[PDB]
Amino acid sequence: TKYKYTVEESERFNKHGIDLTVYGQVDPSATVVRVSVERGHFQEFFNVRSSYTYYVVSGQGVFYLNSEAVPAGATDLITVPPNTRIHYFGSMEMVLTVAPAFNEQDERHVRFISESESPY
Repeated sequence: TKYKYTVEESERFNKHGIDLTVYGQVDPSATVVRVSVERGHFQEFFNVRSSYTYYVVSGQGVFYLNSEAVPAGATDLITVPPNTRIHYFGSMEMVLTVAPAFNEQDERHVRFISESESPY
């Protein structure tokens, strides 16, 4: 059994202004990924099946959850139910849990967000 996954062996890419680290573990109950963000996630989306739970390792930002501003800082936990519109601005390092496991078929695009809208 493979228990340990490393950053060296992960898939690392930029998506809508964030840097994602996808470790490549397979577990139907949850997908855990790393997110690094310099200014924002410049796209609003929702997921019809999975909750999105962000742990803020470091930094400061603001989530927009169904257009409601939710400030976030280091050590905060942001828990987003399924079918909730999400975007965010900030300079932050985060651990993101998607539960149950992320499936691209469950994701929906709402709108792009102008890069000038981030105060970071």
